Amino acid sequence: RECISIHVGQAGVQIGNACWELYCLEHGIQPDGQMPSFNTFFSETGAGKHVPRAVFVDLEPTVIDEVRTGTYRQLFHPEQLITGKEDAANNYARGHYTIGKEIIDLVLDRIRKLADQCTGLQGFSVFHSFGGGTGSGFTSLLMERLSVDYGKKSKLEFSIYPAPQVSTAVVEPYNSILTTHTTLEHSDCAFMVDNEAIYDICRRNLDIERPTYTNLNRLIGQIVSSITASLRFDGALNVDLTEFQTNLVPYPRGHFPLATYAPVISAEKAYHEQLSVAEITNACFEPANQMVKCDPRHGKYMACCLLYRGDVVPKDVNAAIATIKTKRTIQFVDWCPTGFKVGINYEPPTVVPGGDLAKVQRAVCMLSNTTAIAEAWARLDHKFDLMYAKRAFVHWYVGEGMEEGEFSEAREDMAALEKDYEEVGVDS
Amino acid sequence: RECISIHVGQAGVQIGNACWELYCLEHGIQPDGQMPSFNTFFSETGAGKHVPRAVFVDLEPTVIDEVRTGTYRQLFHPEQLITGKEDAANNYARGHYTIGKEIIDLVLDRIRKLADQCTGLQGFSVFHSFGGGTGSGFTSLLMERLSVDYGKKSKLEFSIYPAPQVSTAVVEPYNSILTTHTTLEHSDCAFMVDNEAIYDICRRNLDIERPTYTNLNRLIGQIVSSITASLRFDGALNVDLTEFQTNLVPYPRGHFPLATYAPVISAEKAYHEQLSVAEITNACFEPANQMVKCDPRHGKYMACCLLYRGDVVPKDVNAAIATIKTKRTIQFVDWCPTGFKVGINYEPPTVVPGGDLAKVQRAVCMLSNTTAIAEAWARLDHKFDLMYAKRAFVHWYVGEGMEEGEFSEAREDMAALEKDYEEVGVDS
Amino acid sequence: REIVHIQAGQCGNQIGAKFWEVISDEHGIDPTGSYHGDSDLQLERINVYYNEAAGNKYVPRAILVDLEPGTMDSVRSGPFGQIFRPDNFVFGQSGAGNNWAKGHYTEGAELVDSVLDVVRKESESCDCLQGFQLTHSLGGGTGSGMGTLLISKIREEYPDRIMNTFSVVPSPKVSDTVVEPYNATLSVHQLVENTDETYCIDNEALYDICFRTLKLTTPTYGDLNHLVSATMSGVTTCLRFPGQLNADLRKLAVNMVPFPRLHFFMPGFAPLTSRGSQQYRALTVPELTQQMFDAKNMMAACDPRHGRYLTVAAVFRGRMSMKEVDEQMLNVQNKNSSYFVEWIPNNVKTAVCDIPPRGLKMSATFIGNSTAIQELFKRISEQFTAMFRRKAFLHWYTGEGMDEMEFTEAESNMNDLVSEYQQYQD
Amino acid sequence: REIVHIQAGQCGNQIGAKFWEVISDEHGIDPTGSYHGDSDLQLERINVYYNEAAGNKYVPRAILVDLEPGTMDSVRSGPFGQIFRPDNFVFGQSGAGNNWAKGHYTEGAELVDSVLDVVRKESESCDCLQGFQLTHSLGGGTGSGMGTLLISKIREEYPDRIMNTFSVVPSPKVSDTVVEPYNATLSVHQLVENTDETYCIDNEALYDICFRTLKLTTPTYGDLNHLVSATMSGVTTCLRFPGQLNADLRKLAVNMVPFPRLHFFMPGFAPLTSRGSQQYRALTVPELTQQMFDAKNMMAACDPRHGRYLTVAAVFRGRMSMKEVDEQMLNVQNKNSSYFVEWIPNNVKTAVCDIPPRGLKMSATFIGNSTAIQELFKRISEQFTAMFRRKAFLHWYTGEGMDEMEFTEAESNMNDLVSEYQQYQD
Ligand SMILES: Nc1nc2c(ncn2[C@@H]2O[C@H](COP(=O)(O)OP(=O)(O)OP(=O)(O)O)[C@@H](O)[C@H]2O)c(=O)[nH]1
Ligand SMILES: Nc1nc2c(ncn2[C@@H]2O[C@H](COP(=O)(O)OP(=O)(O)OP(=O)(O)O)[C@@H](O)[C@H]2O)c(=O)[nH]1
Ligand SMILES: Nc1nc2c(ncn2[C@@H]2O[C@H](COP(=O)(O)OP(=O)(O)O)[C@@H](O)[C@H]2O)c(=O)[nH]1
Ligand SMILES: Nc1nc2c(ncn2[C@@H]2O[C@H](COP(=O)(O)OP(=O)(O)O)[C@@H](O)[C@H]2O)c(=O)[nH]1
Ligand SMILES: [Mg+2]
Ligand SMILES: [Mg+2]
Repeated sequence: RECISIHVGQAGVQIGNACWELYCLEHGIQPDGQMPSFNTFFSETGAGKHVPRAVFVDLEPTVIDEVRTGTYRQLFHPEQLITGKEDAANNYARGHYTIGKEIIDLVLDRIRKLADQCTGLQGFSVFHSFGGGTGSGFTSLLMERLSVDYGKKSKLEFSIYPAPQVSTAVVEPYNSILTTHTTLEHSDCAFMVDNEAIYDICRRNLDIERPTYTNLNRLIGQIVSSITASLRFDGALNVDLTEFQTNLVPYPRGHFPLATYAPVISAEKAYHEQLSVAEITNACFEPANQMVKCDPRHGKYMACCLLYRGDVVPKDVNAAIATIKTKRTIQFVDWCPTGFKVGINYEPPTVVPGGDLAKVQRAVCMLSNTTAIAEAWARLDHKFDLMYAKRAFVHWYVGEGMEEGEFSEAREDMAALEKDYEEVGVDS
Repeated sequence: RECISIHVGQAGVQIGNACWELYCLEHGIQPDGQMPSFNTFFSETGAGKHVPRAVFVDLEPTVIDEVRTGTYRQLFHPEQLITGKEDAANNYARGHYTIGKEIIDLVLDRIRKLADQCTGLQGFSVFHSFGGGTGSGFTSLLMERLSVDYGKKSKLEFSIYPAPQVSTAVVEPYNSILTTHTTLEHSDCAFMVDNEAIYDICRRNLDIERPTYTNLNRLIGQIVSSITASLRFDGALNVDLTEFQTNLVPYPRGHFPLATYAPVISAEKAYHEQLSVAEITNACFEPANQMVKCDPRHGKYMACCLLYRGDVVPKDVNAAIATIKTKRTIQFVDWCPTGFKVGINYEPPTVVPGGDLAKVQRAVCMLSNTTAIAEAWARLDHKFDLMYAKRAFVHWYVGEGMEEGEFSEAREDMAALEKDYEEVGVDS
Repeated sequence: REIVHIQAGQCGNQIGAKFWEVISDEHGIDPTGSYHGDSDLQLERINVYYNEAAGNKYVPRAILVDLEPGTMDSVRSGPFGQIFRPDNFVFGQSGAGNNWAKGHYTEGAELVDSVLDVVRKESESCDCLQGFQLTHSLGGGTGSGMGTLLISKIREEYPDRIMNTFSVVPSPKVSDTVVEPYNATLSVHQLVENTDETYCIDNEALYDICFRTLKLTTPTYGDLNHLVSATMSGVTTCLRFPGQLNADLRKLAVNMVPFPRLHFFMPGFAPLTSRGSQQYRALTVPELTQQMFDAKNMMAACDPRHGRYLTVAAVFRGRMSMKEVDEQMLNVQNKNSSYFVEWIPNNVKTAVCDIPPRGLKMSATFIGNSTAIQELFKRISEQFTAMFRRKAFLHWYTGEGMDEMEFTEAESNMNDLVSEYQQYQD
Repeated sequence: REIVHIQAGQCGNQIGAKFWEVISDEHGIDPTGSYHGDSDLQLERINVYYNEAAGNKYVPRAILVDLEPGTMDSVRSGPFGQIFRPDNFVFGQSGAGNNWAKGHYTEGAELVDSVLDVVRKESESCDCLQGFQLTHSLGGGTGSGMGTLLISKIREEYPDRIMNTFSVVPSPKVSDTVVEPYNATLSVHQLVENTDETYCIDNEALYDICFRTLKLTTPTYGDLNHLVSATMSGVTTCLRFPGQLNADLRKLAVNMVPFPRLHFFMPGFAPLTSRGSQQYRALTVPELTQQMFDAKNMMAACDPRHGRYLTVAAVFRGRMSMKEVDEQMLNVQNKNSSYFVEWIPNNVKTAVCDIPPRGLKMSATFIGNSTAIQELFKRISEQFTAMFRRKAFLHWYTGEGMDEMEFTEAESNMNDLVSEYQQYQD
């Protein structure tokens, strides 16, 4: 019943920092590993120290060093903290090939070591970003190997969705297009969120006009914990990760369920307001709490999964579902009946001490696969196209051995993906 | 059994401030929402805090900020307090169109959120003023949407009637004429009062020669509470808001019942004087307590509703009615028999601590639809005409996209309305 | 929500010196720049006129413009010249010399580009502008000349913001420049159609008030510009602070302008009497209304009862009853019905703020738009014609390229405003 | 992970004198060589620029090169000249005299072998080089002449390391050498294709900034080179220190170069204003972005809004929100969309470091690659042609064997860069 977390790149690792901090908060784990009390994620020592079963990869020493100098440096095993010396430079060509390919063997052997520590490997999940060099480059490299060795294990990916308006990486389209090509075909499911959309959540629901990544990742951590801690904890409907895959992936392509999370409420907003299960789920179908800037009303739904924490009575859930099925404007694709996975944990929602979110007594996470995602690809299509037509920055990949045909090909694979969304949109 | 209050504009909000203060006084609600004890208006939290189901709209931050810095800032949910940055400038053209139309979607979504919080929405009522930019401009904009979404719910409006002698808004005729055009057709019933008439009440019955709006709105609040708090509380004849509409609106045009309220008595005037139900109702048919400067003796009655608080015995009421039907000079229109709605609540009348009105043991509110209202329209007709003939101030609307034909049209709609009053006056 | 103010000309710069002083008084801001007040409101709406710079420093949102460093320096040398940042001092070198052509048409034109750049920088610094205000003289070279040029460009950049200006109108008795009516004529030609509204201040009238009711025998321009700033500050504070009525500048503009071209105002102010009588005065709403209506308390050398009143705004500061205000305004309308225009029912409008001016219990600002204003235009136009025929000093102007037909059109335009006042005088 | 820096020419040597000073400031390293800081980070990533010698001595990983001992001596004589080891002073005897031919082609060529040997010794001392940086003038003899020669050999030895250089670009007004455009032309001919990237610094622009926004009336080259070092140090510290974004120099290079040949940069810097206004400034992300975008805060005498922007890098130092940065950069892109090139979606890229420069709360470095750069090339090329036809001072150069056809090709190559900027200007 075990799983592995993999943190690649800054985004992967810094999100991971929040994630493991939250898992410590879930059980009262001390920075040194001492836990007085979740062995699905952790491995126990004779001292009662538990080791989070995870791998941290950075090709630049700095971020891992940040871990190594922080409080959780005692928690993590030195072998889990893997670092190279040089970067990918925002560039798949080095991340996947030239540079990252050198260290990956080590990385894999640490993974395999942990796989041998697992007794019942259920699977794993990889945290990264769609635009970066290691964030997406190295990441796909890893998938190429992990899908061989662990072909039957859960291969869930979580990635930051490139913001349409702000991006620090000029060749991000190129990176992301190459990842599509290689991740679609290897991964089982990839989830993503938009930091821009999140900012809007922070300013509207948390009332914060100063979000940093350390805020943004707390919110992400919430979502992740709902599906990682609480799915291993007790509930009414205990849903596994393999079950998630078995209930969220409808086609052999990928699919890309997007996150939505409600409650996201400031302490003051929690006052004077009573949420019910149904009210929280109402919020879950509002564009306003959509974690990716993509309009839910534009597309049609294919999948939807609702996962519940704390004070949730199935009775209320059932009523809530009835209304979301019938009251809303949620259009859905023919193919699908509304079999929405309901996970119901008794495990209460948790809050980070010193965080922004209010203590809540119940909480709902929503995953959804909508046809509007093709518009996200359309965004990438043109951004890629523009650059590629001019061949701007192309020498930074070509010099590492990339082929122009390959890039065209990858775009075409994306186009095919868009076409399949088109297909799904056609009802039948 | 729930309802929504909507406060638009300063007039709407400042009146609302008095209204919600009174509701707090009705039940002992603390500024923080803590109530130790009316859930038709309020929504309960797990802390026992109740939230008044209402929306506050101001396009200028200041008045809402006044709320936000006062004691009731803890009572109101931050989302209920909606503010823009700029004003309508006394002008429908911006209030309804150019400016207010931008924020209204937010406003509506907060309303809809509350509508979803309601389980049995009975309806709602809107507080505003006939002359202002948001007071009437934005207001009608709202009605345009609310009448679609909540077509079957109570749409009661309350508005300040432009004083014939004092008005601070030079284009008030123009604003009010445009509202007629758009509110007549959308709203169900609009009530109004004249601050000038009220001043006369304050100086003659309360003996106060220094009324401010904070006095004036207390008196308005009294009237409103009689029909809002006490209609949800227990009585002999428990009358609902929908019942009010069903008992006050005779035609599909609008109608405009005017308020009259007796007792309005200073503490010293209460001494040495014993009011009965009948005596209070005698006062209700006196011009002297008429809340709008319009002569009750001029027109003919069409509707009349009497709502009773505290120590009222139907026995006495019946006798009182007999005398008002037969003793008075109240002429009434043929169409109507004297079926005057009697609401009889056991709920006692309440008084604002530090207010001007005396503690009374019983109280009567009167609503009435008289043909004299056409004279009020006549006032507007000429005021509008004068301006419009010269085309004074016209550029302040035209520049926002208003049409001259439209203005003519709106006047004509008013003329038609006057003609329908003429019609009703003709007995048949 | 915010306002940018630009001062120009020696007049405008010295008026602004008092204006900003007062605004900081209103908010408890020290001459050096930091906030040392003591009321919540004092900081609460400070944004309209100040940027808070790091360190709790407040920067007045205004540009000081001139073509002679020395005037700017004298401004800078006093208290509150230190609160302005160096970047708000935009000036050239060599005067204008009270020459429109230099100011507008040629040399001053050169500076305007740098001014505007700073304007743009400030427009970005604001969250949302309500408008702009400029202070200047109608018969001056930089005051009107360069100032006008600037206005035409600002309006162009921001059609949707309020553009108003207060300006010193050549008094019948004291003109300084021989062609002061010429400069004024040209400014009408340019300003009227490039502004939302303009205020008419007459120094002569001001000197009469200061002795007539205030009984003072030593005023300077700083004392008279204090009175000017009282009216300017009166207007914007309400917009800033909590009140009862309708406290928005644009709404004021809407209520005061019945016709696209006739937007000239006569400011007045109450209470405004000597200390001796202060022991014999009563403070009531009728008291303020008596002072407001009285033509002698107008700051413009006009006579509203000679003309007809188109619009009247009565702004009140401090706690007053609504009733009393309503009734007294009605009474005014009633008793002075012979001066009001019949086309506008209830031509007297009000605005109410609950914050009194520092040191007073109550106060009121009178803003009027009468037809009487046309008399000032008539005086100027006439004087202009005489000069026009002789070309007095026009070699200076034509020497800088100003063409006489442009002036001819300017003359017409003055006459047009008069005829339109006649058209609505009836 | 490490960087080697080589300074050459009187310019380069004096710039480096400030650069290294700053780096040691950043890490708390004393002018004598030992570490006396006080932050963990100060030693933590020190490796990129220092070798710790026995005794807790830090040796700057750089070579000082000249052909006149006296300049070297003056460098050595000040604080931080003692931190450099004697072995890093490589120099000859007899100038170059600002002669490319001497520097590159003949005499200076002789010294380069000894320089390179030391370079090799340092390349071995490093664990893993990230790259190399050189400081020099484009129109100088050793700065460009000898320096270029060195670059071609270093690149040859290390194709896989970053080769960049910062160089003083002949300002339109102050050329010292009559053939300064000639030397520059030759350096383009050699450098552009033998470097990964080059930065364009104009002293004239720098002198304008120091008076324009900094309001200073006494700067020297040390004060202007301080500003230069601010940008240089800004870049590498992030790479050194913990941040949020993507802090690798190579990645910067990748994001800023769309085409193999067009790698010229316009550095700029924020905040960068006088102390007076510091009491009236607010420190926000938009504040920095306003200063970064503004062409007057560029250190290159170009005008980015004249040309088109190909790439923009915004590097931030200190604690900022990600949201705010993202939004303001987006806004910039939006509002200045008319200058950006349509082929690159979201052409503004960011990098974020959480360590502020000593003494400031926040700071930002602007790096741009516009087409506007071509204007500098055009000025040089033109001036070159005139000289070319006359052979001004070319007897000195041809006397040392430089052939005119090589110069002819150099001219073409300049024109080629301009045409390629036109090819992507569209
Ligand atoms: N939510 C979130 N997004 C982040 C975080 N850090 C970076 N990102 C986003 O991820 C992308 C940045 O990737 P980089 O940091 O440049 O690169 P990397 O993927 O770590 O790998 P390299 O390019 O080789 O350094 C941008 O789109 C950022 O907005 C973080 O802590 N949280
Ligand atoms: N009874 C009562 N009447 C009020 C109150 N405030 C204003 N009024 C009246 O309502 C009208 C004023 O509307 P304004 O305050 O100018 O404007 P608004 O309707 O709030 O909206 P804007 O014009 O955009 O500011 C006048 O006729 C006032 O006499 C109040 O508190 N109570
Ligand atoms: N109220 C007032 N008027 C002033 C002041 N200074 C000059 N004036 C008036 O302005 C006119 C002269 O224009 P001036 O300001 O010198 O023009 P400029 O300086 O060349 O732009 C005369 O009518 C003066 O009475 C002042 O400080 N206050
Ligand atoms: N910024 C800057 N420029 C310098 C310095 N020294 C010389 N320069 C510039 O360099 C050019 C002259 O080249 P120079 O450095 O004397 O050449 P070299 O010494 O023979 O290699 C002129 O354009 C100067 O402005 C300096 O310390 N700082
Ligand atoms: Mg990284
Ligand atoms: Mg208002």
